Amino acid sequence: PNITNLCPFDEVFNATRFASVYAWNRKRISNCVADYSVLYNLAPFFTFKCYGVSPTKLNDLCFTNVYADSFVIRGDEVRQIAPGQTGNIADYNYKLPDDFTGCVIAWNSNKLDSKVSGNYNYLYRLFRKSNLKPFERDISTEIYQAGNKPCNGVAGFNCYFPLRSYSFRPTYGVGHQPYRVVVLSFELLHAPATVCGPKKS
Amino acid sequence: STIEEQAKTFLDKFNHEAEDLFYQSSLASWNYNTNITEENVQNMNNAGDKWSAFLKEQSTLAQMYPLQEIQNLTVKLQLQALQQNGSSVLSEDKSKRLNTILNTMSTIYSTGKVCNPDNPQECLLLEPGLNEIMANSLDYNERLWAWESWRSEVGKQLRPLYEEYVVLKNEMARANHYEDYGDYWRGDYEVNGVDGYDYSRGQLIEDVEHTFEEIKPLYEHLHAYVRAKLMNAYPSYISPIGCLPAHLLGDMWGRFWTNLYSLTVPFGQKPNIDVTDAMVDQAWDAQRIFKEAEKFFVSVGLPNMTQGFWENSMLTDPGNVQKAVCHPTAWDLGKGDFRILMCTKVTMDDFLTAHHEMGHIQYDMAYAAQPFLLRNGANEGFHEAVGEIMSLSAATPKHLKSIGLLSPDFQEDNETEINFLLKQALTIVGTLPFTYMLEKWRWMVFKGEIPKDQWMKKWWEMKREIVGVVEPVPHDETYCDPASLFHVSNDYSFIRYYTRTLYQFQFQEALCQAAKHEGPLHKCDISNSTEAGQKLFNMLRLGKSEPWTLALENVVGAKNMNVRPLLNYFEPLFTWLKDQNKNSFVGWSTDWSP
Ligand SMILES: *[C@@H]1O[C@H](CO)[C@@H](O)[C@H](O)[C@H]1NC(C)=O
Ligand SMILES: *[C@@H]1O[C@H](CO)[C@@H](O)[C@H](O)[C@H]1NC(C)=O
Ligand SMILES: *[C@@H]1O[C@H](CO)[C@@H](O)[C@H](O)[C@H]1NC(C)=O
Ligand SMILES: *[C@@H]1O[C@H](CO)[C@@H](O)[C@H](O)[C@H]1NC(C)=O
Ligand SMILES: *[C@@H]1O[C@H](CO)[C@@H](O)[C@H](O)[C@H]1NC(C)=O
Repeated sequence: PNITNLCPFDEVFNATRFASVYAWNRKRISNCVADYSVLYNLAPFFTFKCYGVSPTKLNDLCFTNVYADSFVIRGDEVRQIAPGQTGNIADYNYKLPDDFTGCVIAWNSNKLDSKVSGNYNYLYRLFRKSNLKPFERDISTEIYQAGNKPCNGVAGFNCYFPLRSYSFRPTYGVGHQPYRVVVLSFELLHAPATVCGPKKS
Repeated sequence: STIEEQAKTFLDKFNHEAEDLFYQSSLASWNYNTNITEENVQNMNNAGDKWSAFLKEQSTLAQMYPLQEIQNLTVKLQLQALQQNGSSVLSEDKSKRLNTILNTMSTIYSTGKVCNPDNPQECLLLEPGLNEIMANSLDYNERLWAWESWRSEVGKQLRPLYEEYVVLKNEMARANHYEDYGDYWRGDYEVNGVDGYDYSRGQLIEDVEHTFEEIKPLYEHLHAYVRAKLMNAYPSYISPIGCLPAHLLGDMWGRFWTNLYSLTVPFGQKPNIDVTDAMVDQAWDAQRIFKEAEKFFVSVGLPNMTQGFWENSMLTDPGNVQKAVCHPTAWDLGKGDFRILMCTKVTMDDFLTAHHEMGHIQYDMAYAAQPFLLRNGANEGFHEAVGEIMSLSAATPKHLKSIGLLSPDFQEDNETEINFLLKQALTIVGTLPFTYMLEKWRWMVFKGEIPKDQWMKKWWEMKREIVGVVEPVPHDETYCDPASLFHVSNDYSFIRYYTRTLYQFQFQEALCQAAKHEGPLHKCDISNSTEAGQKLFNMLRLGKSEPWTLALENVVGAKNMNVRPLLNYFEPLFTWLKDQNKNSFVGWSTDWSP
């Protein structure tokens, strides 16, 4: 390692405008600076939930292939991100396999998203077919047929629009304020393996 | 699938949209209440129009799914609540006629003015001048003059107007397959679909009148005692054997009995408890009052209330730069927002009302997890009782001793118990029969089974034979005296008071018996009892997803209203009255004529 060969993977923890939940942003990391003890020392970040491997011993194992994930959700559903729970978002917006090995980070965005007029620029899918596959992205806004009946994607009755809109404001209490969430995952040993950091012998 | 999944998805979409629009309208209303401007009035009109249009469209959309083949219960309850359009069945002509007639009600009440001839240019309104000339005087001539004059020009204006109102309400009831508008009011107590918990719309009148028949002797004895006190005080005007005319009850229409407290106390030399002196000598303010209130609430077991309240609250009036109403209210906003609006003044009743409103906010916060439609109490009586439990509990001298306000030098004996129970009885048993009377009257007048041209004569007779109050002067058929109340003019349910009074005592007995605070009933403290708080919350969380009988079962174990807790609360006072007032004449004579 050197390591002043920086790569812009720390911008996902400090950005200007996060994406929606249906268009969750997927990123690849390789041959980078593998500094992760600094992330644990960042006080403003609050929710540090790891399920796959040891958090304090996350740096022990070299990360051959790293995937980063970014989006924003509502306050209540940060608990639904944990594997093994069904309902909205967890089944209609984004899925996490039970055997998934990685970590999830969440923090508050009360002062970076609020607006006196109400922010309506964040959307989420409310309707979907039987299920979304784990680690898959659905963008299309095809008119959701509901149950049965000859409602061939017209409007109004029975058939419903899948993508609904969020609403965020300053006067909301805890449980409705926006929460910015990122996910870190990794996979092993395919193409000559690239990065791992502070193996301070 | 079948229409079950259709109803589920439609209810989900409605929940989201209604939540957003309701939050918008409620936040606008709060902003107007904090600061009054004409543009805020325009915003009020816009938000109300949007909410009305959305409700109409969503109800018309929901009217498609029939209720016959639905097997769930919560979905069926939500669809039953939403499907009822309301006033949409009537044509636009009678709809706007109803809107205008309610406008006439509001104008003739809020702007209704009877002006003193002494100062025709600057005089008193219905409040507070009429109250202070009716309840703060001794001479009977001006008292009877005001009593006659208040309805001398107000009752005349509304009798044909009220006839139009009642016939239009009858048409309203007919349009929705209801026998009478009284059935429409009673429908809040109706539950179906559950075996053993079924409640019809008929049994309410029977069990309410049975409870009143049970409670009648205590009210009769208290009325006889007050009459004897009046005779021993001022016998120069009232016949020694005649009944009690209403104009001597202090209130203009005869609702409460508290303002007679100056001429009722038996223990005159004994000083009543008053913590205001120590309240001001220790520099108490609203912030500390609410701090100790939430400390008491977390002592009971309920969780501490939201932190966003503290930086989004208006407790102390910010001078006179802005003008706003400071009437104490608790506002539910949704999306984790609850607020309290009150102007803080240093008096014990303000302490009790602060506890009351904090309890109201607690009950509102309880059922946030329920869907939007089911975010309400089991009926129209749970809110007031579950708020007044803490008000009743915090008034005990033991609680004042514990909190550190009252000096422990105060001794506890039978005299203070008698005084406290006299005050509470004057508060409660003087308003129970009036509430029952008014509700029963509106019930059989909205059923339309009674004749028309001697309403006043029948009403006075059936008041005299039940409440034992005789009119001072005869009244003709053009008068509309029972319309002087605020509630009857603005179409409000008045039966919630009887239910609240019974339910609060039921709650108190069932929560002190499990609290194991042995002693008198009125010396029960809910604080420092986690089991009582858990027992309260196991029902206080439901909201209205389950029948009200199932709710009352989980905390009390009884399936209906029972007078026994109320008789237990006044047991010491009842014993005192029976032992002391045996020599005094009891009951009202049936042969008295004015
Ligand atoms: C973004 O904010 C965090 C807050 O702890 C800080 O640690 C980080 O250095 C910031 N990003 C940059 C590029 O400075
Ligand atoms: C209240 O409204 C008045 C008049 O519109 C304005 O002068 C004042 O600044 C307002 N105060 C607040 C706190 O909004
Ligand atoms: C009604 O639907 C709700 C939806 O969550 C479900 O939890 C409940 O079990 C259903 N009850 C019946 C009786 O179908
Ligand atoms: C939580 O409750 C405690 C009492 O148990 C109280 O002192 C504290 O102020 C409450 N939390 C907040 C944020 O008010
Ligand atoms: C309740 O418990 C607190 C905690 O010590 C105590 O200070 C208070 O005096 C107790 N009050 C009663 C009525 O037991």
